[PDB]
Amino acid sequence: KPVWAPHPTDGFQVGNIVDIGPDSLTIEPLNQKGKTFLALINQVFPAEEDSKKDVEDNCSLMYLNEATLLHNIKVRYSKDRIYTYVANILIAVNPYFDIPKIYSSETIKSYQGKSLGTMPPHVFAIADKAFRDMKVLKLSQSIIVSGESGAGKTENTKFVLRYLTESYGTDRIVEANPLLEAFGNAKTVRNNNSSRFGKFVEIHFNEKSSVVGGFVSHYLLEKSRICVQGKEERNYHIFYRLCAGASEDIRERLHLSSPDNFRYLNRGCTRYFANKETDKQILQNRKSPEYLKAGSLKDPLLDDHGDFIRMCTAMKKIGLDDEEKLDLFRVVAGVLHLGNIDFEEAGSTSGGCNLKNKSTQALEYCAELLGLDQDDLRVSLTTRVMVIKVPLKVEQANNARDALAKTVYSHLFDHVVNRVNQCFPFETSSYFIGVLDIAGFEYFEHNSFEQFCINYCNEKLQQFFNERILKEEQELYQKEGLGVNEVHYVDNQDCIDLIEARLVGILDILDEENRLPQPSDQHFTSAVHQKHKDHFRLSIPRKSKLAIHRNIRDDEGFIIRHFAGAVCYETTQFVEKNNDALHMSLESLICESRDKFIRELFELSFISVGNKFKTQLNLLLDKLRSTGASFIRCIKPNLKMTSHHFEGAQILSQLQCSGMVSVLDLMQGGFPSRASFHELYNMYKKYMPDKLARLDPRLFCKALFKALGLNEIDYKFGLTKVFFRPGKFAEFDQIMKSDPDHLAELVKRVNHWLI
Ligand SMILES: Nc1ncnc2c1ncn2[C@@H]1O[C@H](COP(=O)(O)OP(=O)(O)O)[C@@H](O)[C@H]1O
Ligand SMILES: [Mg+2]
Repeated sequence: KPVWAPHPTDGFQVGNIVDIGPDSLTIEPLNQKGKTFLALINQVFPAEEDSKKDVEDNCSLMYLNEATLLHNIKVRYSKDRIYTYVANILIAVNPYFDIPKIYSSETIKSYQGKSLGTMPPHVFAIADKAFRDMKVLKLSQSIIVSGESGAGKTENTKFVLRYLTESYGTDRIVEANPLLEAFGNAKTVRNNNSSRFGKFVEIHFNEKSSVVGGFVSHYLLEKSRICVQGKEERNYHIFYRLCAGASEDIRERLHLSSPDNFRYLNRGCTRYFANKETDKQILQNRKSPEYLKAGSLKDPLLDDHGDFIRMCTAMKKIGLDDEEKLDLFRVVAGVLHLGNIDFEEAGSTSGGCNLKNKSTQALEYCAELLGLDQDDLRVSLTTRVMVIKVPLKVEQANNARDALAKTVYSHLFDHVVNRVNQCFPFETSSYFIGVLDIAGFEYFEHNSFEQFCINYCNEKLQQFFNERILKEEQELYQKEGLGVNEVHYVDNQDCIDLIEARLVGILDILDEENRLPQPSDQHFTSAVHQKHKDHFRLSIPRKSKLAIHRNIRDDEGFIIRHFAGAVCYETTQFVEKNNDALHMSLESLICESRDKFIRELFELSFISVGNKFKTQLNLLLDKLRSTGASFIRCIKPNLKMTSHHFEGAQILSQLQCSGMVSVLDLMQGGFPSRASFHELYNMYKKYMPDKLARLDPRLFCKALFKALGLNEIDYKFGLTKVFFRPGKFAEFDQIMKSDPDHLAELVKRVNHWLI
């Protein structure tokens, strides 16, 4: 009798239907006799009879729908059970605090070799199932960890890596994380430890299924962050870890000071993450005036001083020598000092510029740290070669300085990722388990090239999700004659082609612009609109429903009609953001550095960022399409980074946008485990007496399952394979186990049953 009906902030609320009208149901909220509200018929769902129970697999619910799924994960979350299955897919709700012992070495050991469902839902069980599938099927595997910014993708990715290396090893793969996060993570409004690059981490195994090494692929490091941030955000953690934690000897060698002293840090938040203890370990000369007034930033995970110490320990553990450590820090400090080089107008018509007299020290420190001559650096930032050496305007000098900073830092990040790969190499491997941790679809008031690339990535990955979860799965069910109700989808190749098609795609049109004598963002934007006037996925910014886009000219942006939502991209800076290469004069200044480390970072100048990413993404998709896939859907419970605060409407929105709601019936009515009658019969054959061997493979399988007490609630026979339903992984694993004693025992049971 009680049903779930909409609620503005909780998503759904309990009530009883008291009336029906055209396209409406009248709902009486539970225990509020007399009070009523209207709800659309299609927005009212049946509720589970027992409101207090919780199930480990949502497929176990009598009435699985968006409302009962939300309630089940809510009840579990209230009891610190953050992990729940939907058959073999895992839902992980971010707790925003450390739940005691759930990631301990004892917990890790408890998950080893256990069938899904034998143990409580956990990220370790997804990792173990991928390992078991890898070993049994002799097929590499991918674990895709998805969700909103701050949902827990990076934390769950780290739990998977720790589980696999601790269980199936003979520590560097785990130890590499603090190093990569130092250079590629930063505080954003949505996450204090936001990943500003995407990654695919592979753990490689030998023929005995033991760890031999790893490989990290990195994507789209955010360059804009290097030079300026929003007042509540920070630059990359490394800058603050260095300022908070460096010894006075290092501070002096690098000419470091409190973060408020650097243009590249001082528009963002200049405070450190610290607690009462670590704040006393940070020296007074590292603290900005805002830190001394407002106090430290608080986080349960991050600690700038503590993290610097842990990073140095990680560097030692991985084999990074003390010399390489200082080489990395010198580049980081060189980029900070570069940012302090300021310019002033020069010329009777302000056509040129000069370094401000106050910037003399910054020029000196920067040149010293980057191994450059002060004069060549000053000249390269204030003039342009076209031979002919002409003055730059102040705005152009600021751009040249910032371009050099962004390129040096991005090359340093490429160096760090490569150095980490060199710490766990392998000459050969039989298979791998790869973990994908990349940002999904996102949009803000202002969307630029960074959002354009991430949303393009999302179109391609969404297509992979559709092809694997819906297309391939249902084609198997249909071919096998299973009669599973079909879930349809609309393919997005038209959106992918708009962005990436050769010659006509937006990325190619943008590259065309970078190669022109006088590149222009406006010329690029007009070329897109002119080429794609008939494309239903593209529109001018004036077509938008929002007031913020009313002033955007046709050549100043474009709208992409992604199925996830229409996004208006402002095209200013698309041409500059699309170039990974430095101008020839800055490139030569940096390639000719006195410092070997600097020359080694760099060992018409144009490298397409868009097409570099397209090639990388295609290599990633080649790997995903050729491996088995497991999915973890991370959920962010609130926008306040707080524990025990479940925002039902926000969580419901994520469950809907992720596509999880659209597949609930397909997963519940699906068959995640299967084997052919032939492979089963062939495995048992040698143990069979004649009476069993004489049976056709399908008939032997039927006798085996009946003897073991299995029924239609556990399995269904297809044309060539047996299929096991959700919540039947343990039963399937028993049938599949190839140990001679185990096979002989099951045959003994079948022989006894048959009599
Ligand atoms: N299972 C977890 N246990 C403890 N804290 C967690 C857990 N998952 C996430 N967090 C917290 O949430 C923050 C954001 O998680 P994160 O993995 O960085 O998000 P994402 O990578 O999806 O942007 C973490 O820095 C941490 O404070
Ligand atoms: Mg992350």
